[PDB]
Amino acid sequence: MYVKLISSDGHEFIVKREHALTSGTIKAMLSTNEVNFREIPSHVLSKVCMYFTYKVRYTNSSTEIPEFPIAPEIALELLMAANFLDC
Amino acid sequence: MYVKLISSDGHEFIVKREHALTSGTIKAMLSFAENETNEVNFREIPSHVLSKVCMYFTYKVRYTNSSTEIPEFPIAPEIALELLMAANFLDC
Amino acid sequence: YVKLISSDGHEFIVKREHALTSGTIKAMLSGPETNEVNFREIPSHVLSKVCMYFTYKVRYTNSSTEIPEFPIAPEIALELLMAANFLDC
Amino acid sequence: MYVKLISSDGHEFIVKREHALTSGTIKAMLSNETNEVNFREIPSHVLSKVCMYFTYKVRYTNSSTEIPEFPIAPEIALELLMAANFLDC
Amino acid sequence: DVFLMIRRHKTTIFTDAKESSTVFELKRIVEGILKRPPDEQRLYKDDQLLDDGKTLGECGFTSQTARPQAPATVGLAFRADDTFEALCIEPFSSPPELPDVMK
Amino acid sequence: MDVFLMIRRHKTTIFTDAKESSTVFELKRIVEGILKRPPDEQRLYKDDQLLDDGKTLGECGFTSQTARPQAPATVGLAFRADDTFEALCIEPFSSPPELPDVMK
Amino acid sequence: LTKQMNAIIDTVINYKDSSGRQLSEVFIQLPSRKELPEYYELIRKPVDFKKIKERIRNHKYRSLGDLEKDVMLLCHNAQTFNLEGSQIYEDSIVLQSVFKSARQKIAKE
Amino acid sequence: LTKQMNAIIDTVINYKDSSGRQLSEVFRKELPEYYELIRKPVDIKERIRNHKYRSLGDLEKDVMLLCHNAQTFNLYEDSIVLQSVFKSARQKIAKE
Amino acid sequence: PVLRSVNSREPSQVIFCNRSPRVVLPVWLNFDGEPQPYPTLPPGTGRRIHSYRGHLWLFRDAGTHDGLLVNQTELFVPSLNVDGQPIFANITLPVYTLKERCLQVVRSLVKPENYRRLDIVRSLYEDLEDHPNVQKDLERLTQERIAHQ
Amino acid sequence: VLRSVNSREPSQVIFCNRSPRVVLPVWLNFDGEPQPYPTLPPGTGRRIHSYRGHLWLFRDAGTHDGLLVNQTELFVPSLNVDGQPIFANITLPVYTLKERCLQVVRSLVKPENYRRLDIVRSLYEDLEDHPNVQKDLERLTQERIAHQ
Amino acid sequence: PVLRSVNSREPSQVIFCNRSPRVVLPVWLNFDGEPQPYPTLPPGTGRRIHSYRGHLWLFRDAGTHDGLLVNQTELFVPSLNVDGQPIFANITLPVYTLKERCLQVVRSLVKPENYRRLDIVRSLYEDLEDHPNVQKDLERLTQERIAHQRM
Amino acid sequence: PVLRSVNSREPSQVIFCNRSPRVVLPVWLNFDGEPQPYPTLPPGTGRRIHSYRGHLWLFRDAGTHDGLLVNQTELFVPSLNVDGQPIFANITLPVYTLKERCLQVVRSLVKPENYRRLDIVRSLYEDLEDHPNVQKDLERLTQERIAHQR
Ligand SMILES: Cc1ncsc1-c1ccc([C@H](C)NC(=O)[C@@H]2C[C@@H](O)CN2C(=O)[C@@H](c2cc(O[C@@H](C)CN3CC[C@@H](N4CCN5c6cc(-c7ccccc7O)nnc6NC[C@H]5C4)C3)no2)C(C)C)cc1
Ligand SMILES: Cc1ncsc1-c1ccc([C@H](C)NC(=O)[C@@H]2C[C@@H](O)CN2C(=O)[C@@H](c2cc(O[C@@H](C)CN3CC[C@@H](N4CCN5c6cc(-c7ccccc7O)nnc6NC[C@H]5C4)C3)no2)C(C)C)cc1
Ligand SMILES: Cc1ncsc1-c1ccc([C@H](C)NC(=O)[C@@H]2C[C@@H](O)CN2C(=O)[C@@H](c2cc(O[C@@H](C)CN3CC[C@@H](N4CCN5c6cc(-c7ccccc7O)nnc6NC[C@H]5C4)C3)no2)C(C)C)cc1
Repeated sequence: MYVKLISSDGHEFIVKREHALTSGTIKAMLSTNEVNFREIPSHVLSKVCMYFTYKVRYTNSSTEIPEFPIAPEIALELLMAANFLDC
Repeated sequence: MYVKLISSDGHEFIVKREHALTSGTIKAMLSFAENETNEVNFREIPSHVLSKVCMYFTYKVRYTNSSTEIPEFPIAPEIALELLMAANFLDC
Repeated sequence: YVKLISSDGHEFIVKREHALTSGTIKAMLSGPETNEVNFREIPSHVLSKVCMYFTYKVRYTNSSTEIPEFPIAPEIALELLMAANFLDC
Repeated sequence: MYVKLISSDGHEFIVKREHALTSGTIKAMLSNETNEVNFREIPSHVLSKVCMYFTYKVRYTNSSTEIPEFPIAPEIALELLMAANFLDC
Repeated sequence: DVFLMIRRHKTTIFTDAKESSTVFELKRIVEGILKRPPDEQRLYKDDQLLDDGKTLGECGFTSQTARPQAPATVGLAFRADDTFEALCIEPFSSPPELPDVMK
Repeated sequence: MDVFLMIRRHKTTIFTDAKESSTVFELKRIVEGILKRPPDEQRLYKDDQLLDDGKTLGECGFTSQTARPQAPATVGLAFRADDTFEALCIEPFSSPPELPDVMK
Repeated sequence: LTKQMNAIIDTVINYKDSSGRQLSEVFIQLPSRKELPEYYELIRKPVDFKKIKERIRNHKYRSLGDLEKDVMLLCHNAQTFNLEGSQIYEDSIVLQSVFKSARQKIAKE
Repeated sequence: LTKQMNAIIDTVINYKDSSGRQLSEVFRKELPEYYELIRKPVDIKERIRNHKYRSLGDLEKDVMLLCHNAQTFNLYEDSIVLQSVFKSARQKIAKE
Repeated sequence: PVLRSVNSREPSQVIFCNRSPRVVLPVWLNFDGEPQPYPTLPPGTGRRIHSYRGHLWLFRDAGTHDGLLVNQTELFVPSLNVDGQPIFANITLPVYTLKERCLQVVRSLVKPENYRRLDIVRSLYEDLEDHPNVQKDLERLTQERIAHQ
Repeated sequence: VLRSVNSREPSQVIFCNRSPRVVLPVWLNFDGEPQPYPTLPPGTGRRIHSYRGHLWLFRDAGTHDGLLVNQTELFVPSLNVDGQPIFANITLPVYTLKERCLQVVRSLVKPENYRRLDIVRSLYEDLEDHPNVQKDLERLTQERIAHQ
Repeated sequence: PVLRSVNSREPSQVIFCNRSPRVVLPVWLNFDGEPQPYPTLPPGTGRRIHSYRGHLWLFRDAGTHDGLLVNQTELFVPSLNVDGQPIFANITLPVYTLKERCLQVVRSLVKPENYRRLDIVRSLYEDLEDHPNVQKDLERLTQERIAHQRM
Repeated sequence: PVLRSVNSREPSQVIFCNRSPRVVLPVWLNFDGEPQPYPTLPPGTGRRIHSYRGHLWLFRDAGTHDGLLVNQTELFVPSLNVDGQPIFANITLPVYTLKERCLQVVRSLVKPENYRRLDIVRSLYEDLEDHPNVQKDLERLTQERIAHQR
């Protein structure tokens, strides 16, 4: 199906279930289509999803993989979010 | 060491000797058998063609035996036929 | 690996090849293979250093760059010379 | 045989004439010939190190033995580069 | 990694040079070929004069716009006494109108 | 580079090499190979400080210039008894005789 | 005796490890000095596994302790020259262990 | 003709450049890449004794083939000089 | 039988990587050595394909039947897999002769019935009409292998 | 266990760097010690002379980050068939979002300043644990003793 | 190609000894005289390498591409081996000019995109941006060989 | 005289580089193969010296007469210089046997008249007394060189 991730500022992110499960911590929480992150802002949780999109698509792709970009401005908060999520 | 190719309309093209030799016809014309000739004159090849013939020499020399990936040598429709003519004459 | 045991009864576990640098150990092991050899007249502070030589010899033999001096303190020199003589090296 | 280089802050550096001449700019300023030269825009912590280079260059040029790295601390690097270029060292 | 056509009047020189190499080094290459010393040559990228001290890179020439098949054009002017020769690159012969067969 | 070690517990002394870049964990695995006790039953100390399984020998302090083949650096070993680990105990090597007057 | 020397020496050569690969394949014939000069400078007594059967065909070996003395010499010559933990090093460690079990089966059974 | 053919082939071999070095000195297990890229391999006197070359233009055709098969394989100048020293050596012996 | 697959019975995992700008037609030579067309690779794509060792492959522009290269050569024969590692077939443009390249472009712009309208030599017209062809090229490749033998 | 094998049989190979990074080819020697080799700039390819059974490994020369060759971690050239060269296609792996973030932070912040970031203590340790050929070789061995 | 290896087929055993504080990139000039990078030597190591008689080598700081010396000169060409004895290539720092040395340090501390931000003269900025380079140095070495072979 | 310099008359510039802890005594073999002592190299020093092609050299601890190594070998013979580039003689400690190394240390600490006071075997006492020696070592090197290989 799909799953709803909700940021601190209260943005809703609807992403495929399998995309989300790339996160061990989400996998744990869904084990229910909703999860709320009180400490993750949208500009971060938005990019966390973009990674799910990336990981799902390019895992087991033979020819070439493109670098998953992270801007300096977001790097630290993403690293925090990343570690919390286990993605 | 370089070589001078001169078009019908009288443009001069100075290109490396080795680049030019990619053409059998040119190799023949260059190789009195005591010493080397710098100029060769093409009565029936215009500049907009002979210019592109050189660009091929540049391309061929550079990308021959290059390992990962070679790009397609582009030819615009406007030049295609005259280049094909020139190409066949040159043996490049 | 091989086990060398000093008079006082310390155990030294060193690579077999490292130990074989000693012709006398080669003899004791190669002639009945066992893992242990016992030195009733070699104390630990000596047999410890004898191993350190094996480490050194094995490492720096056939070395292109430069080799450093194998140090021996006066206090140990005589007993080591004895041990060294008794062992091929 | 000796020559006096004087920094902006007014430190005096007495160095062998030949050591100083390693600098084209100084060679020019000296080439009778004077004993002092004054650098109004070079501070001591820099001109001190410029001399240390003369010492180094003179000593280790033409040495069969391995040459050691001429160290430069970050804090000094830029001003030294400036001074270096002016001097032609 | 940069491919160039250096053109003055009816002469065109096809040559490579590094992005990191300098406008001066290019003048020296021309000196080597046409036997004309570096200081009387003036090199243009389009209509802007290039400083001897700048790298081809900083002038605007890049690997992605100076490919061997589509060389970037450096304009050339010589010096007669005090005056500067005008940037004059007499164009190549023109291709015939696109044949009706290809439309 | 290469680091030369004496891993010592009680009267046992293991002579082995590793890389500066290799880890405290793989060193526990070498010990496992010899003394037949897994890395989760072993504690490795440099002097009196405990070494984390994840740190490189380099980061622990074993440099090429303190772990030379002829001056091996000493790593202390402790084994687990049930709920507790034994004290780090390295019985000292035999003392050398007082320096003979001939060598003075 | 020559038959036992042929058995002991042929068992060590024919011996394959537990992946099916024959170990003696490198130890069959030594390299030419032209090929590998460093080995000859390092090694006092270059001997291979043919040089040993040649001796055995000539019956140059007197006892089974003289055949062993020169199988240990090449297997130890290999160890000296090669890097510790190399493919060739640990097989001369196995070829000494397969010769010491092959002589112990033929000479006393 | 055999005396003339030997004078030309021996002059090209014996020919040293202006540093004293002999150029001809260079001339499948070892280098399989020549034995994949060059069509008609050769290492020349053999065919002067067997009389396979009928004229001084047939001896030249295979010295140009050997010098050109060298230029092809390697991205060289001595095979450019050995063609220039063969074309001056044949021009002195065959007409003087 | 000269240029043919071999009945190895041993499977080889392969990665066809199309780094040409063209749609690529993989062509497997069967045991008799007859070209067998396989599904096309779009430009800039890569696929893992089950194959067997000793099998002989060959790649071409699915449209024009123009010659391509695999690992800087004309034929690809997969090695036996080492430790499960998939062998890699890197498919690229060759450096076409200026002539052959021009033919390609003219052929792509002018309908074959109009080749007759081009003010060119008859020999060039014949060359244009001659379209590249797997079989012609296979015949050439054999004579190039009997010339090495 | 993980080492080159002295072979005497040449195997020509093509190292193709299809990563955005400068690639450090790492040849395991016969004793199995990593040996750094000349770097490949991004988007380049070279023909290199190697031997059959020789084991290679690739990494970001700058960061020592892990790369992949033919969708796996180790490359061992097979015997050449008919002289044609074997191809080593070097690419980014799909890094975990965490490991990827670490990469970026590590690249922006001096190691002595990792302590100034308002992050969890565990993350400080993770930041400090820079990737490493030897650590990864140890892991790859246990992954091959686990397949046995 | 004035500076190039000579195909010889006579092997010459050599010992590359890195006596610089830097990681050393050995660079073999091929027969056409094109630089060919080889495996790096860590500081303070020595390795026996197989090269041939007449083969021409060159050494550099693998990182910075800074110029090094071998037997107190710039090029190394192995002598014919006598009696199996290996030849020795002793690789060391040269005495860099104070300027060039300063550039090295600044270059090592500042990211190349920031050279632009340094409050120094443009000429110094150009010098900073002019990274050292094997090819530039090879061109110079050729003119230095045609200058002692002119006279 | 198997082991001897050869009268070349072609000069060979050489660099003696002492990378041993020991003061080094360079020893030039004469054409009659006779050792000829030369000026000592201090530890960690390097000097350019004028020698000739084919001339055979040998190095030793100037004090103890202990054996050293040059370019991983016992003998150094300069090749003919290429392009004036100087040849390099890298002088280093060898891997001494633990015994020989111990002897070295004991010999350095105990006066020779006191070797008699050490509670050691008589054979060891003789070994202590038997100082290392260039000539003994030259004789050994000849028999090992008269064997075409080693
Ligand atoms: C530009 C660029 N960019 C990105 S990367 C790169 C690049 C990459 C590479 C290079 C350079 C040019 N290439 C390399 O570095 C390559 C790469 C990697 O593949 C290893 N390698 C090497 O060069 C090693 C190497 C070479 C070698 O060649 C053997 C076949 C030669 N050996 C003697 C002949 C046989 N030996 C014969 C005796 N045999 C033994 C026998 C015995 C023995 C037998 C019987 C009885 C008693 C005995 O003792 N004992 N020992 C023996 N040892 C040898 C064995 C086999 C093989 N092998 O490895 C080099 C570097 C180490 C440049 C740029
Ligand atoms: C570990 C480590 N760490 C830090 S560095 C390092 C390291 C060290 C060493 C290596 C490896 C093991 N060693 C090397 O890489 C060394 C180093 C450097 O010195 C070059 N080299 C090489 O291996 C080159 C090499 C090998 C070679 O051996 C000749 C037999 C090869 N031949 C001549 C060049 C061809 N020519 C053959 C005639 N051929 C022609 C022949 C004729 C002809 C002849 C006779 C009669 C008629 C004829 O027509 N005509 N024309 C010819 N033209 C072409 C020419 C080509 C083969 N020489 O060089 C390799 C790299 C090329 C690794 C790491
Ligand atoms: C500072 C520092 N620190 C650490 S070390 C050091 C240092 C190092 C060196 C030096 C100094 C500057 N350098 C040296 O000392 C160098 C070094 C070492 O390489 C030898 N050598 C010398 O100087 C000897 C030397 C030899 C020689 O070569 C002849 C051309 C010189 N002479 C002309 C002619 C010849 N004779 C040759 C037989 N010849 C005869 C031959 C025969 C004969 C031969 C074969 C068969 C049958 C025969 O009958 N018969 N008769 C002969 N009579 C004539 C004789 C002539 C000698 N040049 O120099 C010196 C010491 C001998 C300084 C510091």
